[PDB]
Amino acid sequence: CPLMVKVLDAVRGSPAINVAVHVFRKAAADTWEPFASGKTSESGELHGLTTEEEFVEGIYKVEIDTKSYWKALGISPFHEHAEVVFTANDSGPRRYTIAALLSPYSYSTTAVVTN
Amino acid sequence: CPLMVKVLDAVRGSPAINVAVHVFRKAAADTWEPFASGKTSESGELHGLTTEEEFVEGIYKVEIDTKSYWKALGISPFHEHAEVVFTANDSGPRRYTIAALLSPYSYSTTAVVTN
Amino acid sequence: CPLMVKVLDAVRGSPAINVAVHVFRKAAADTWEPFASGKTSESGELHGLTTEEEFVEGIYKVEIDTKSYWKALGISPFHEHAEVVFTANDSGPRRYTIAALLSPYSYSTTAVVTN
Amino acid sequence: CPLMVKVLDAVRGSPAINVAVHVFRKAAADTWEPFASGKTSESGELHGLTTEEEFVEGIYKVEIDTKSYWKALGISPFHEHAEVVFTANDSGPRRYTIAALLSPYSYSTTAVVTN
Ligand SMILES: O=C(O)c1cc(-c2ccc(F)cc2F)ccc1O
Ligand SMILES: O=C(O)c1cc(-c2ccc(F)cc2F)ccc1O
Repeated sequence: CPLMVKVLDAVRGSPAINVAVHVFRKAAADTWEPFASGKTSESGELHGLTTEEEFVEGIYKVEIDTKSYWKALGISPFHEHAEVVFTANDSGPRRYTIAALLSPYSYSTTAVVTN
Repeated sequence: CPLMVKVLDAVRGSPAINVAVHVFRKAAADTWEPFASGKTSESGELHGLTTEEEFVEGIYKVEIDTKSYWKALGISPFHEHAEVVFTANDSGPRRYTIAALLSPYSYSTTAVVTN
Repeated sequence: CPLMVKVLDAVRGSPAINVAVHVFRKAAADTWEPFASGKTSESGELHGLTTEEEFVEGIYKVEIDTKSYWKALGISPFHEHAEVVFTANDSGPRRYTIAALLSPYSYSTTAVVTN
Repeated sequence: CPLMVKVLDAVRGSPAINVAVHVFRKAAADTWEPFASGKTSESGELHGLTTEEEFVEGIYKVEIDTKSYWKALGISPFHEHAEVVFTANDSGPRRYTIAALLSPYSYSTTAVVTN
């Protein structure tokens, strides 16, 4: 699993469950093409987005649908979504964990990249 | 000044100086139109992006050019840039400060909205 | 003002107002002696804690009374307080800003050190 | 495993390996008694600190030795350590993950609490 997304809720101290995630890959025409999508599990994790074969070098955008998450909890948050844009696999295949920690008016994102 | 941007460097414990910032407004055609831009000052702040008259309700994107910042310091970063996407709402007089704290493999962003 | 404290609220997107802050200096007997204290202002800032003459090199602890802050808002928090422990060094003229961003189950702290 | 500690490095985008962690529990005499200690693994995680039987209700302090970690990497960081102080098990037994994300002049900590 070369690309995993993990989302946590800083208000409740819990995984952020059922968060929609959309991944895009930049195409030669300077356009974002849909690449993979899913929702976080009860553990706040989203596995199985892609395979080593399909996850080639490129610029990828991970959009985490934070506004939909907060609204379902009755909170009107500031951001529309969190976007994580990065070059992947430019030095060869790597495994990427994109983690996000969410509050209504703030979020943090970190990448853990392993060989 | 209804919209200000402040950027900090978590590696050096300093304002992030000379960081390029581009602001876009979402247009009816589902496209990002350039709205304002600048570079952060010696205090890490970018003032004067817009006016009360021009900063109407809508969806805005603030792109912070973090990759160039780390490259100028000789540090290998993860993200292409940091993107902050939000709706501006007329809920009474408001000032929006978009703050970002930068590390090579992580960033956090918060909105401070005051009257 | 060589030492300033700034506190933000990541749930409301606002300065954290009326937060008690206590500063201690490490004494030779491996004990924390009270040094300065106050409450954050309407801007979330606490100025005037010390002077250049009194703020000598040493180990300092800044305790931010986060639990009382969340309790006043009716939100159940995790931490008893946030603690920031650091050495102050005479590396030339310096001003220290200790910033903290608060959520019920998470906080971040950064030092901005400027000349 | 009712108490686990996870540490990440925001400069390298990696687990923070070999980070020393000391846990203390507040005793009736208003004193911190040593409770457990260990070092993070190659995955940045520290398991096996305590048992359900020994991890009773109380106020606990988790000290993460961040300064020693950064110095071994040739970085002089701002903080002496990160301290996480919290009441545990006051509503019955819970499982606690204390996560910390480290940069030289900044850190963030979050708790994930599950039943
Ligand atoms: O940038 C973030 O999203 C972030 C993430 C963590 C964190 C990382 C990994 C993990 F397993 C748990 C966490 F809380 C802790 C703090 C933080 O700011
Ligand atoms: O999410 C962020 O960008 C963030 C910002 C701050 C911060 C905000 C405002 C300020 F004047 C100083 C700061 F360190 C402190 C911590 C933090 O995580």
